[PDB]
Amino acid sequence: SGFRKMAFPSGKVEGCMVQVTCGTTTLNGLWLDDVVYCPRHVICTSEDMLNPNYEDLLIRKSNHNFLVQAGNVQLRVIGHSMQNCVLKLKVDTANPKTPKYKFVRIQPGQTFSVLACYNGSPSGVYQCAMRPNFTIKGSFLNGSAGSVGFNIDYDCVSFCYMHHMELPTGVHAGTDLEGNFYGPFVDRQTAQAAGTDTTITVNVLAWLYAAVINGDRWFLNRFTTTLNDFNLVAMKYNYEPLTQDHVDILGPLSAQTGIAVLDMCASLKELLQNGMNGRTILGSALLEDEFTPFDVVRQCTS
Amino acid sequence: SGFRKMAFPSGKVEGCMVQVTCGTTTLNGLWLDDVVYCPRHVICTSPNYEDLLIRKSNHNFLVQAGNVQLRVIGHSMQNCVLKLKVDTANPKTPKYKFVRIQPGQTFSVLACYNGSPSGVYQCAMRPNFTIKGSFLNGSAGSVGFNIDYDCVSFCYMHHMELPTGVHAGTDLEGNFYGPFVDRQTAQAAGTDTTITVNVLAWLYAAVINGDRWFLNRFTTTLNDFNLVAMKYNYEPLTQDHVDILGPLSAQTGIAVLDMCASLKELLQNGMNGRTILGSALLEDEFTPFDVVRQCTS
Ligand code: NA
Repeated sequence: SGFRKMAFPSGKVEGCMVQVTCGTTTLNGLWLDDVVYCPRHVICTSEDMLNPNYEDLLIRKSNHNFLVQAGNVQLRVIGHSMQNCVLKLKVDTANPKTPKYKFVRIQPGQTFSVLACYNGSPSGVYQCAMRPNFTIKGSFLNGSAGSVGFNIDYDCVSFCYMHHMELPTGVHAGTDLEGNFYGPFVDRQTAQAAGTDTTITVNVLAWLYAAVINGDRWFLNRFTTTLNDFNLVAMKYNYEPLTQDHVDILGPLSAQTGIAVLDMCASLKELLQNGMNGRTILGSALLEDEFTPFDVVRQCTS
Repeated sequence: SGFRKMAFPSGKVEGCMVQVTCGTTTLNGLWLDDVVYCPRHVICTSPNYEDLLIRKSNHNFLVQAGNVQLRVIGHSMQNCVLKLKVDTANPKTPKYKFVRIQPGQTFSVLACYNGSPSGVYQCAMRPNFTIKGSFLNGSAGSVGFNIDYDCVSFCYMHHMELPTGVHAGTDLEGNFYGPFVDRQTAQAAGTDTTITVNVLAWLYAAVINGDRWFLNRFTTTLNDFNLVAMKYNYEPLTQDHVDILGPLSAQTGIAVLDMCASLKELLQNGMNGRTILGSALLEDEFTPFDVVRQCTS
C-alpha cells in the first residue's frame, strides 16, 4: 500500500536531452531522430527581451550559430526552422536512443512527469498537473527551459510539455511540442498574469478513492447525490464541473473500493461544506487535485 | 522558483532491473556486473533459509533481463539478500556503490513489478527505520538510490510491508534497516517521530521561494526549542544539525535558532488555515542537501 507523487521512469527521455547554446544563452533541447526541439527564445538577445521580433532574430542567424551538444559530442546543425514558439534544429546525426514517441496536447486537469534539465543534463523528475488556468506548479530555475513533460503508455513516450518561462506568481508556462502555448501566454518578458485557478474536481474524487484504498475512510457517509445537485455545490466552491465521462472514468476506482461515484460526491460535498475539522487525508490537510483517476489506478491497483 | 518532491533521473537504475522467479514466487532483482541481487524470501516457497538455499539448485533460479535469459552460475547468501551469479555481465552497469543511509536521509525509489519499472518517487528513511512508500505485491526487490555525478549509490532494497502500511527492507548488503526480520514474526514498527532538521530546511526553502509569513522576531535557545519539539514528537535538534543548516542560514540571512522560534510558534499555534509551499502541514522529507540541490536560486 501507500500513496506518493509518482513520476514515470525517465530513462527513455534522459537519452533525448541535449544542450543548445546561442550566444550567451544556453538551454535544453529534445533530440528525436535527426531533429532537435527547443524553445525559440534561445535566439533571444539582451538587446530586446520586452517584445522581440522572432522572425527578425531567426533571419539574422545561420546553422553554425547553434551549438548543440549531446554529452561530450557536438551535433552539427544542418537546418533550422521555426514552428510557433518552438525552434527545430535538423542535425546530421539521428539519435540512436530515440524511443517510440508522439506529440500530444493535453487537456487541463491531466498530469505528466517533468524531467528538469540544466545544460542538457537531467537533474530530477517530478509530477505536474496542467492547471485549469493553463499553468503548472513546477520547480524551474534559469536554464531549465526546454525541459519536457511526458507520459509513458506501453513504452510509447507521449511528449506534452516543453518549459519556457516563469510567471510573476511563481507558476510556470510552456508549450506543447508543436510550439503552441498552453493558455494565453506569450514568450516575452512582459507583465503577464494567469487567470484565477479552479480545483480539478475529478482529480479530488480520484484522490479520495486512493485514500479509501489506503484505509482512510472517515470522510465516507451513507448519503448520495445527483450529478446536477453536486455540480451546483462545485460551482459555489470554485470547483470544475463534473461530467458523466468523469463518472465513467472513476468507475474502476469505484469497483476497487465499493464506493459509488455519486456516493463519493456526497462525501466531497460534505468535506467542502464542513472542512476536515483538524483531520487529515493521506497525510494532507488539503484536498489534493493533482492526481488523475488513471494515476490512482496505475499506482494503487494491480 | 518552486519547490517539489523531486526524484533523481531513474535511467541508470532502469537498465539494472531484472525479474527473478522461483517456483510460483516472482520478484525483482538488481543486475550489476555478473551478479543479480534479490530478496532471500523468493527462495522460500509458500524459515531456515540456509537449508532451502542448500536444497536449491541453479536451474531453480529463472532470471530474465527483459526477454534475455540469464544463466545462473551459482547462488550465495548475502545476509537477507541473495546473490545470483550469472554468465553475462550487465553492459549497462553504471558507476555505483552500496551505501547505508541514516534516518532522516532521503532517496529515490524505482518501483518495479515483474522486472519492469512502473514509477519513480522520493522517500525518506524514518527515525523508526520504516520507509513510507508506495508498494504493491510483487514490488519486492525494488531499490532505492541517490545519484551524484553519474555515480549511483544504492541504499535500499524493498522486502515487505508492515501491518501499519509502512515498508521495511535492507540495504544492498542484505542488512535490514531496523529490528525487522524477513520472517512471519509479528513485528511492528516503533513509534515514529518528525525529522526536525528536515522541517527547518523546508522552512528555509519556503523563505527562498518568498513564502515567509511564519518568520517572527524571536530567537530561542537550542534546549528551549528541544523541550517543545519533544512535546510534539519531534526529533531533538543537535549542534551538528545546526551546523548542517549553516549554508541555508547564510543564504537567507536567518539564524538557525531564529528559524527554530518560527517552528516552535507553528507547532504550538498551528497554521491558522494557511499554507507553506502549498502545504497545510509541516513537511519533513526534504534534507538540507535536497533544498540546496533544487532551490539553488
Ligand atoms: Na524568529
